Amino acid sequence: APSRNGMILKPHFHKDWQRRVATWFNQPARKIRRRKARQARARRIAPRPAAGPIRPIVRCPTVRYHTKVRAGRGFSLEELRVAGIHKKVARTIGISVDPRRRNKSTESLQANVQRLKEYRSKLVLFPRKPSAPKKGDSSAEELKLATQLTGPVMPIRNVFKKEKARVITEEEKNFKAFASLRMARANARLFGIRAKRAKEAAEQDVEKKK
Amino acid sequence: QEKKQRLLARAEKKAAKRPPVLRAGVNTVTTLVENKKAQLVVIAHD
Amino acid sequence: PSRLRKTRKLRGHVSHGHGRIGKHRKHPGGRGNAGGMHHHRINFDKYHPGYFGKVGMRHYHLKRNQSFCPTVNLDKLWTLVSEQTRVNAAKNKTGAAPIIDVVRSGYYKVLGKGKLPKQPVIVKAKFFSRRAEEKIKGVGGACVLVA
Amino acid sequence: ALRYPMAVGLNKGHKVTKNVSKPRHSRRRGRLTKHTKFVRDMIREVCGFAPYERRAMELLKVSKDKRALKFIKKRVGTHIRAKRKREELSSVLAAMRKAAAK
Amino acid sequence: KTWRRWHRRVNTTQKRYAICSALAASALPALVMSKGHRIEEVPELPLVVEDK
Amino acid sequence: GAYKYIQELWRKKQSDVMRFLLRVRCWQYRQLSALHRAPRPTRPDKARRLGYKAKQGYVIYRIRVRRGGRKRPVPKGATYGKPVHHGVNQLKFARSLQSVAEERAGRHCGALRVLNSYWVGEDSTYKFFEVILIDPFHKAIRRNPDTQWITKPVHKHREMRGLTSAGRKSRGLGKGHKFHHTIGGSRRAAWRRRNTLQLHRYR
RNA sequence: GGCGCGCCGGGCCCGGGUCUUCCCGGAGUCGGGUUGCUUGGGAAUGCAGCCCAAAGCGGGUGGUAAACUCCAUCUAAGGCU
RNA sequence: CAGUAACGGCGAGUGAACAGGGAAGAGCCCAGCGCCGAAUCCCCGCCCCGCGGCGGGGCGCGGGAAAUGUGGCGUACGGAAG
Ligand SMILES: [Mg+2]
Ligand SMILES: [Mg+2]
Ligand SMILES: [Mg+2]
Ligand SMILES: [Mg+2]
Ligand SMILES: [Mg+2]
Ligand SMILES: [Mg+2]
Ligand SMILES: [Mg+2]
Ligand SMILES: [Mg+2]
Ligand SMILES: [Mg+2]
Ligand SMILES: [Mg+2]
Ligand SMILES: [Mg+2]
Ligand SMILES: [Mg+2]
Ligand SMILES: [Mg+2]
Ligand SMILES: [Mg+2]
Ligand SMILES: [Mg+2]
Ligand SMILES: [Mg+2]
Ligand SMILES: [Mg+2]
Ligand SMILES: [Mg+2]
Ligand SMILES: [Mg+2]
Ligand SMILES: [Mg+2]
Ligand SMILES: [Mg+2]
Ligand SMILES: [Mg+2]
Ligand SMILES: [Mg+2]
Ligand SMILES: [Mg+2]
Repeated sequence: APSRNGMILKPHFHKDWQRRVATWFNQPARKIRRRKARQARARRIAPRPAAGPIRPIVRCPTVRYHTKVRAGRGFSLEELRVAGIHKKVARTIGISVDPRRRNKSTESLQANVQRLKEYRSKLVLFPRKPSAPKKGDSSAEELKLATQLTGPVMPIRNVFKKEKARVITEEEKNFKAFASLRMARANARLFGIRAKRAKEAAEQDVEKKK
Repeated sequence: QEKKQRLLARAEKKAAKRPPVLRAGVNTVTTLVENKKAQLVVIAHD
Repeated sequence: PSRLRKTRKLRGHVSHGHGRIGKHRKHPGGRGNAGGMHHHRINFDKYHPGYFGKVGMRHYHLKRNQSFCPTVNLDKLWTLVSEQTRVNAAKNKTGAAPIIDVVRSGYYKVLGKGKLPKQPVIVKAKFFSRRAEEKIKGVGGACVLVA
Repeated sequence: ALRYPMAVGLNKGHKVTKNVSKPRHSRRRGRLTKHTKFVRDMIREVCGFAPYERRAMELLKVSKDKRALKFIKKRVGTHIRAKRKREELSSVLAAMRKAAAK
Repeated sequence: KTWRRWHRRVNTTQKRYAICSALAASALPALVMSKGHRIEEVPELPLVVEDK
Repeated sequence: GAYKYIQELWRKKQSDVMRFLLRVRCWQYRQLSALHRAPRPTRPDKARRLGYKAKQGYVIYRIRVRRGGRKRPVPKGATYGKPVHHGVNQLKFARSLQSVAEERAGRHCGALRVLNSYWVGEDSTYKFFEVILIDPFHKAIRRNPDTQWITKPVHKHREMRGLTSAGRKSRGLGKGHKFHHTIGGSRRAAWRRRNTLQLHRYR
């Protein structure tokens, strides 16, 4: 029984909603429990990075977000192989791997290969038994100065290159951008049916040149 | 126990050629049949 | 606060703000938005026109990410870049023209609404409008496409 | 003229340099290895054909390709599986004709 | 019920406006004695002690 | 290896070799009883690819689920209510007869654990399924590391939580866009996550 | 109780790169018809009964049924965490 | 995301997912294809040790399981041999 003027609406309370209501009074108890667990884990993996493994530059999928770079899941096998890192040694020295990632470009692959080489420059690998160092172990000067870095290890921020102020060529001042957009729209829309009409026209050229 | 005497033989012989045999089992038999390393195949009927 | 509401002033008054003749019964016109075609016809004609019925094509698996293309105007095109780029471009006599990347700001399409100040520009957008492009050209400037 | 990279059009998209790696080893599944072809031809020489495909081989022997295709399309499923099974029965029946030839 | 809206949120600049008014009215000696603090022998009212 | 030939031979089922074999097996299985132990699997290759390693402690049963749909267990006609729920005769049951087979096999043997199961025969009025069963308190099972996962209390009566493959096929799960009404742990967990007000502290 | 450390008895005698030759996959299941339930899933999203019931450059997915033709993407019908 | 796409005497009502940000984060093993003299597993008896999660080592011309297939390498991220 609605009043004079006002938004008619569909409230989804026609079910029994009071029996299933999740209230958040343990929100700060949950936050304290999580940060107690985070401090306990971050001190039990004692010099290792608190954030976990390293995760690659990877680019968000869709049309809304492909200008943005995120931190992804794990380094691809192609990336690990170009960086020389064995796919089972990476998870031990602290590198996240997923086998599912493709590589369809070269710019992203070289970005991740550079990131892996930068990580292998930065990390301090302690010896396996401390009294007996080995060849692939970092030196005792920086074994003493190694510690936990907080935050994501080598954080990923979205850097935008700056293009300085050019003068404008008259080719740039005579590029017709709106007509070029609409003409590309029309060509990509009518590409197929023009192909079949060229097919039928050439076939009629066939049937009455033969 | 024949393999046990053979292993004791080579053990104390080192501390001091295999003969041809049947090959049982339908898996091993059909593998060497389809690789043609057999010469006769006896097949149980039941 | 229930200190300030209406049910305090309505103590003693027998009907509590809902009349003696027509009482406060439970649901006299149906639950919710009921009786749309039948007996609230005048409300749904006088206040929500166009409500009943279908119009247009059904798109099944819709994705706002596919249909995403936000807009900037020429009136706020110069907001996107700092003030010292404007005053260096006006101060400059060598004819060098600054490059406004609108996709870095996050707007895919340049529309042309307002006056644009008389400085040569290079607007590096994804899509353009005809009036946005021709106002950029008439000021002097270029329209660069980036996919 | 200037060809800018455009969001629409027939060659739309940001231009990136497509590298060429070998395709992943999940992709080769069901490529016919010669050993499984040998096993499968041995099994067919043991056990022979089904009744619906025998009746389809009678229709293909009388060369009624349309009713043979409609028959296999009903009694198998999709039209793609119908075409594939009709053409392997045509190959089987041609091999039988050549076996009767020489 | 338990799902009464017990908690209220305040805008951050309102909270900071309030913290600045609370600090700035703790220097005006009329506004501290009216709050009631027996204060007449304090040497100056923005009272600063050396951080020893 | 022989098992490739055995699986292609079992694949060809209207071949008259396999029609003769499945017919004579189905005759014998109808002459036998409903829930009886088989001494060794009838399809060793299918058993081995479903989990059976022929060692001590694995048991094959051979069980007979009666074939058909599911008419509604109500008195004479008489579902007392609205005409949507009037129907009794043409109703179908949510779980496969293979899962019902594993269910009553693992009910009849409660000391054992249903690994998986497979098909052996059918006729008009019965279907026959052979069920693979692991005895968890045997030490050839309990000392082997990659099969002592079955000996834990979480895996108690898999066939009744619906966790074997014949039970997982009836819960409507798996990756995809086809399986949106199970995202979460299950279908009920999907529904329960969707139909709750998350009334926050600060709203 | 666990993290520290020593001694005995016992296990394993393990790896990586390149080149050459081999080898590679889960069936009354997939899928189709029909019927009933369920789904926001609409010429049928999922589940099940009955009937048909495969393939191997195959097969599934590519939110409007179907044919043709390119592409893209995974590898089902086994299992643990 | 979204009371959206969609469903619904398209009436009342119903109604997800992708993408993005976070909590957390971990991967793996078979069957098959194979190659290794079944190289494998259980149980009984004795000797030593330890024993209130019956376990470690040795000896049994001790008994079974298993070729209708156990163990070792190997699983789609390919893998094996030389
Ligand atoms: Mg009123
Ligand atoms: Mg009054
Ligand atoms: Mg009133
Ligand atoms: Mg009254
Ligand atoms: Mg009234
Ligand atoms: Mg009246
Ligand atoms: Mg009311
Ligand atoms: Mg009326
Ligand atoms: Mg009703
Ligand atoms: Mg299914
Ligand atoms: Mg029902
Ligand atoms: Mg149901
Ligand atoms: Mg319904
Ligand atoms: Mg698998
Ligand atoms: Mg799986
Ligand atoms: Mg599980
Ligand atoms: Mg909104
Ligand atoms: Mg109506
Ligand atoms: Mg509902
Ligand atoms: Mg998401
Ligand atoms: Mg985090
Ligand atoms: Mg293994
Ligand atoms: Mg083996
Ligand atoms: Mg896989």
